[PDB]
Amino acid sequence: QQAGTNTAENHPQLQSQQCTTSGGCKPLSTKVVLDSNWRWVHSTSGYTNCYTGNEWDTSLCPDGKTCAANCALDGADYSGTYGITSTGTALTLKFVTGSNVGSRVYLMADDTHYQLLKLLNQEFTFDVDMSNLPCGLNGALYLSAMDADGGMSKYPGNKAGAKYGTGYCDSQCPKDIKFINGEANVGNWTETGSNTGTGSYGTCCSEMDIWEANNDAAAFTPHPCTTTGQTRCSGDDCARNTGLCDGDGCDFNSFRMGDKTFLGKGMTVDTSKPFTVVTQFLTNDNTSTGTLSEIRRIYIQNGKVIQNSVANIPGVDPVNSITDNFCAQQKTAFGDTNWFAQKGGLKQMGEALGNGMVLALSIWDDHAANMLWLDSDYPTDKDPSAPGVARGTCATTSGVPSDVESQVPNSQVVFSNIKFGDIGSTFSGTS
Ligand SMILES: OC[C@H]1O[C@@H](O[C@H]2[C@H](O)[C@@H](O)[C@H](O)O[C@@H]2CO)[C@H](O)[C@@H](O)[C@H]1O
Ligand SMILES: *[C@@H]1O[C@H](CO)[C@@H](O)[C@H](O)[C@H]1NC(C)=O
Repeated sequence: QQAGTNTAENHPQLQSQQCTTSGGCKPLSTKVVLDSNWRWVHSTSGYTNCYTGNEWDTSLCPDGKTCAANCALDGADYSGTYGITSTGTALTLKFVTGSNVGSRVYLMADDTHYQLLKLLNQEFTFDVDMSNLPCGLNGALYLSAMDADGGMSKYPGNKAGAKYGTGYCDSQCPKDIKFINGEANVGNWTETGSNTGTGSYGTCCSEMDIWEANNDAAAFTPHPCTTTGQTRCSGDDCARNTGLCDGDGCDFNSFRMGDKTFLGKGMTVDTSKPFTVVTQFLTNDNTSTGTLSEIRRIYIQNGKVIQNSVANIPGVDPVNSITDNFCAQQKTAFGDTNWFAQKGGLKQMGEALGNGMVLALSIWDDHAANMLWLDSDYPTDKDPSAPGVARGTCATTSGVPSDVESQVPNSQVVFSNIKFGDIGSTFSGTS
C-alpha cells in the first residue's frame, strides 16, 4: 500500500517506562498507531475508495500488486472516527464509534518504527480499568512478531510501513488482513460481515497474549509458530493449529483452571476497579540467552500484592505459572491437543520474545466464537462440567456481535502505566 496525504497522521502519545534494577524507571516518549485494516484506502491520485464496506474496487484492484500500486492508506481521526484517546499515559479504547467497531493500535518508538520489546528475562507491567468492559468484549494487550517497520524493507509494494500500522500478523494466521507482503489480499475475496472479508492469503507469526480479558474473566496465553517472523500463508499452512501456528495456545485463565472466585467483580482481583498486572518471562539460567522456562503473573490492587491463583484440576499439578509441564498437563486434562508443544512450546515462544516483538492494544468483539472461549462455556457442544469447558460466568448466549454492538456500544477499556524491564524492577514492595 502507498502512503496517503489527504489526512495528516498524528500518532497519539502514550508514554511508557523502561526500568532497571540499579537505576529504576525512566520515561520513553512512545506513541500509538492505528492498525492498517481500520484505515481509509483510496486511489493515490485522489479521493476514490479502493475499498468500501466489504468489497474492493476491481477497477483499481484487479490483482494484489496493481491494487497496492494504486491505493494509499491515509491518516486517522483517532478520537472522532475510532474512539481512541490518550492522556499521554493512559489509553482509552471505546467499543463503538458511529459505524466503527473496535480498534487495534501498536506501540511506537517514533513515527516510523514500532517499539521492539525484547522481554526474555524481563517483565512487562501495566494498569487496566475494565469497569466498563462487560461480557462478550475483549480488551487485549499482547505481543506479535511483527517487523519494526511494518514490512517496508522486505516488501517493495509497501510504502506505508509502521507509520500507517501495516504488517500485522498473529498466531491465527488471519486472512481478513487487507494488505500482506505489500500486496492487497484481494484473491478470492469473500465477504464475512458488513465491513469485513477474507482473501486467499493469511499472515502468521508467534504471539504472546499478555492480557485478554473483560470484567468477567481473563487469560494469558503464549502461541508459538514454527516460523520466524511475519509469514504470509496460503492453503493448509494457514490452517488453525495444524498449519504454521498454534492457534489455541497454552492458556492460563484462573476460572478455567479451577478457581472461580479469584478474579471478577468484587473478587480478590476486583475487576470493578483498576489494577496492575505484572507478567514476568523467566529463563532457565536467568539470562537473556536462556530458554524461556516460566511465565509468572503478579497482580497489585489497592497496594496489595496478589500472587496468581493456583490450578485446581485433577491431573494438573497445583501451580500458578505457565511452564511446559503445566501445558502438557492441562492439555491432557482438558482433552485438547498440545499444538503448543508441537510448535516448540515455551522454547519457541522464547526465541520469538528474544528476537523482539511489537505491542498491540485492542478492543474487539468476536464474530467466530462470541468470546465464549474467554468468559463462558466452550466449546458449545461439550459438557460444561468436564474439566476445562467453563471459563467464566457469562451466559452461553452472550457476546454475539450484533447484540453487544447495539446493547453496550459505549463499553471501553483503559490501559495505563505501561512499564517494562528487569525482573522485579517495574514495581516494588515494602513492610
Ligand atoms: O478460536 C477461539 C479462541 O480459541 C482459544 O483456544 C481454545 C479453543 O478453541 C478450544 O478449543 C479450547 O478448548 O480452549 C481454547 C483456549 O480457550 C484461543 O486461545 C483464542 O485465541 C481463540 O482463537
Ligand atoms: C534464577 O532466579 C530464580 C529467582 O527467580 C532463583 O530461584 C534461581 O536460583 C536462579 N537460578 C540460577 C541458575 O541462578
